[PDB]
Parts: sequence; C-alpha cells; structure tokens
Amino acid sequence: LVPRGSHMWIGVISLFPEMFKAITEFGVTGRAVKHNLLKVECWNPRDFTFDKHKTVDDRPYGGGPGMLMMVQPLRDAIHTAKAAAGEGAKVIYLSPQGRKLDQGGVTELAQNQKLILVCGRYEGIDERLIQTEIDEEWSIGDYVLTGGELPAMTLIDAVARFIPGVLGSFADGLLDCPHYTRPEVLEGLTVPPVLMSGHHEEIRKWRLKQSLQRTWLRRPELLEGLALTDEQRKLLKEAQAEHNS
Amino acid sequence: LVPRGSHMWIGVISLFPEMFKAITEFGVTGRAVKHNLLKVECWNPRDFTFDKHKTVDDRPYGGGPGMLMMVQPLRDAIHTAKAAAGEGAKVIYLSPQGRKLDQGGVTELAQNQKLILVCGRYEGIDERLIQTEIDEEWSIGDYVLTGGELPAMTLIDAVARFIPGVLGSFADGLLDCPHYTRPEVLEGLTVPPVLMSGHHEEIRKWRLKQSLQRTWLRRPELLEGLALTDEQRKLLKEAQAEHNS
Ligand SMILES: NC(=O)c1ccc(NC2CCCC2)nc1
Ligand SMILES: NC(=O)c1ccc(NC2CCCC2)nc1
Repeated sequence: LVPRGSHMWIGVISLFPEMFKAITEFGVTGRAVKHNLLKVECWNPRDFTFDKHKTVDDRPYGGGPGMLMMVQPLRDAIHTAKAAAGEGAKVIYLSPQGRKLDQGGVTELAQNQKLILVCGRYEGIDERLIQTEIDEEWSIGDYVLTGGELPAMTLIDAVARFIPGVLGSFADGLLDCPHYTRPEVLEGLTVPPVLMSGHHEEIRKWRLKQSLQRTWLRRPELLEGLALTDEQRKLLKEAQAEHNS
Repeated sequence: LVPRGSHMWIGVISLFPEMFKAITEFGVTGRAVKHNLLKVECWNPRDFTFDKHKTVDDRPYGGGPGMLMMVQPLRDAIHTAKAAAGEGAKVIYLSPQGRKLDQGGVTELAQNQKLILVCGRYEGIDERLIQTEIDEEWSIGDYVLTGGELPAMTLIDAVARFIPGVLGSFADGLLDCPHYTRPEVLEGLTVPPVLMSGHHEEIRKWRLKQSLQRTWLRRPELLEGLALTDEQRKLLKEAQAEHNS
C-alpha cells in the first residue's frame, strides 16, 4: 500500500460539485486521489434547502443587479463540512478580495492537513458569513470569474504538488529554463549543444543562466525579491552582457 | 433563438479534454455553451500518436528529472486545431513564464473571436514549439500547477463574462464592496441601515466608499494605478479619516 503520511483532506462547498472531477479523475491529482494521498469531499448547499424549488440564491439588500448565495443553505453546508473535518481545519473563501496566491502562499497553505474551500457563485456571499465562518480569504489572481470552483481547484492542484508521493525552477524564485526533447532539429531550430554534451555541471549552469536571463527580461521585479548567490550574480551579469553585446 | 453576434470559439489542446466539462456543462459558462455563445472544441495529442502504446511524453535533452510532452503528437494536434480555426486565431500557451493575467488582460483577450489554448503537462513543452507555434504565453498567477488545463479553463471563464448574453467592482479597478442578504440579523451582526433605506444615491456612495476603503486596506498598490474622480478622492479621504479616528 502507498505511503500516505502527509495526506491532505480538502472539504469543498459548491453548487457544482461535479466540476471537481476535473482534478479528482485525471492526471497527477487523479492518481493522488486514487492512492489516498489527497481526499476531496464536497457538500452542495442545494442539498441543505427545504423549499420545493431548492432555492440557493437570494436578493441583495440595497438592491442593484445580481443575486447572492442564500445564507441558510450555505451556512448549513459549511457547518456540516466543519463537523466532518473535526478540529484543525482552516476554512478558506476564494474571491478577488482575498490575499493573492503565489508559490510562497501555496507552500504555507500546504502545511495544513485539512482545508475547507467555500466556492461562491452569483455575486458572492453574505459579508457576515465571511466574518463568522471564514478564516482566510484568498485570490488566485486579479480577475473575475463566474464561480469559485476553478480557484478552488487551482489551489488544490498547487498544494497537492507538495504532498509527498504525489510527484514522481520556481523553487529558487526564478522562471523556468527552456526545455527540449526530440527531434534534434525542429523547423530548422537546433537543440543547444550544451544539452547534448553530457556535461552535467555545464548543463546545470546553462539552465540556471537561462532562468536568470528569462526572469530578468520578463519579470525583473521577481529578482528584487531574491538574495542571489555569488554564482547567480555571475551568471546574471554574463547574461546581461551578452544581451547587451 | 439566442443572439450570438460576438460569440467566441476556443480550441483547446489537452491530454485530458474531459476536464473541460467543468466549464462546458455547469453554471453560467455551461449555459453559454448550450446557447452557442461560446464554443469549446478539444483536440487530444494522444489521438495523433502512431505507436502501439500511444506515447505522449518524451525525455528531455540534458537529462534531469521529468518528461516533456512529445513533440510530434502535440505539434500535429496544434496544426489540426489551427486548420479548424481558419484565419485569425491566436494561439496561447499557459505557463508560469507567461504574461501575468489580470482583468485588463482578460478584456484584451476577449477581443479575439478565436483562441487556441495549448495545455502543457509533465514538465512542459519543447521551447521550439513555443517559438514556432505559439503567439502568446500567459500565466494565471505566480504558482506552479500539474497541468495547463485549469489555467485554460480560468481564462475561458474570465473571457466568457465579456461575451454579450452570457451574463444576465473591478470595472473601476477597485475591490468589491460587501454584500448582504437575508436575514437582517445574523449571529448578532446587522445589515448596514443604509442598505435598507431605499436611498439609491446614499447606497451607491456607501458601496463606493467601502470599495475604496477595502482597496486601500488590502491592496493599496491598486490605488496607485487609478486616477480617482473628485467623488472617489472625497470618499477615500473620509474612509481614511474614520479608520484613523
Ligand atoms: N480571482 C479569484 O480568485 C476569484 C475567486 C472567485 C471568483 N468569483 C466568485 C466569487 C464571487 C462569486 C463568484 N472570481 C475570481
Ligand atoms: N500559473 C500558470 O498559469 C500555470 C500554467 C501552467 C502550469 N503547469 C503546466 C505548464 C508546464 C507543464 C504543466 N502551471 C501553472
């Protein structure tokens, strides 16, 4: 049986729980679920309604367009998820008003053995539920979506990569280097000879230099956040001189 | 029949095309697909393999861990999608090395009637395919995922909101205001009386003031990017004075 010491449980509150098949049935995350490294358990506010038409939205006070999620079914779904999780589960709401997710934030979230993710729909949820039920608000980026399910799945995928057993250049805060595979020549473009050389140290340094160059050209602000090693300073200076020559 | 003037077509290249049911079968985006406002068409590199085991990965030159997507099946899938799209389709690769997506970038991407989204798996794709097949590289945020499918779906959801007919505070670059619905009192927390007043102008100003205050407290850098109106300057100064009193 598969070693699952640091397994993670994620409860999800969603009006569309079948969306989560996209991560629980496919690829690396699908394998993680099958092997009990990751468990994703969903509760649907619709199931906590009592009226004949299973109403899950409600009108905002102060008017204006759009609906909000109805409080009672959503609150009851959240409470049921909390009771299942037991002690220690952090409840997260996904929205553009939340803390912006980045890889550092992913590594922080990955320290939790249990998370509950609340997925908003319509124009969102009652502010007082954020006050009374939510521990942390997070955003996956500065854009607006129709639902919090894709943000929740994005978060789950990102943190799952840190669960031991789930995997077979962002680690040092740099963009990735270019990668090449067969064929050796593709529409006249050749693989850099260093990658064919079998010189492991030259390859390492080429890849690091490329990561530094790419970060400098595309995302220079990311370099400001780093304390570069002597080697990294040298390779970046080399890259900048070559770019400039 | 449903007015579909500015309909959008999105071609997707993915080893897991069934993931896209999460947006094509549910909610607002699901309705958009059913009503022909949005079309999502998928091609799977696996279908373009010729060997007995339908191999879709390949070893990176220069070694190191991980595999890349195999060039020939992926390239052939991309070419097939391009031929289906005909003239004018922008081909996008999703990766952390791409231009960071924000709502302005969403509105730019939404001007395209046709997009093709290439979803990487494994450690990614050959750099020369980016050179020869990809028009633009985009990132949904500074974090690493197991696949480009969730980024692609995130992009599709975000741009779909701009298609006329798909919908029933980021517009001015501010965070959203708090929203309230029934009941009037929730765990001792009351709805702000202004929202019950029926005074449309006071409600508008309260909501705007809240958006300004929330943006200032949580995301002050976002204010630097705005040219505030006289009213917005006044309401922000009011909010800051109250916070400080
Ligand atoms: N950028 C984000 O992380 C994000 C989260 C939720 C969302 N929409 C939800 C929240 C309110 C109702 C739909 N859009 C965007
Ligand atoms: N932040 C992003 O937009 C993003 C895109 C693709 C991805 N992973 C893919 C790309 C390389 C192979 C898997 N991770 C993250």
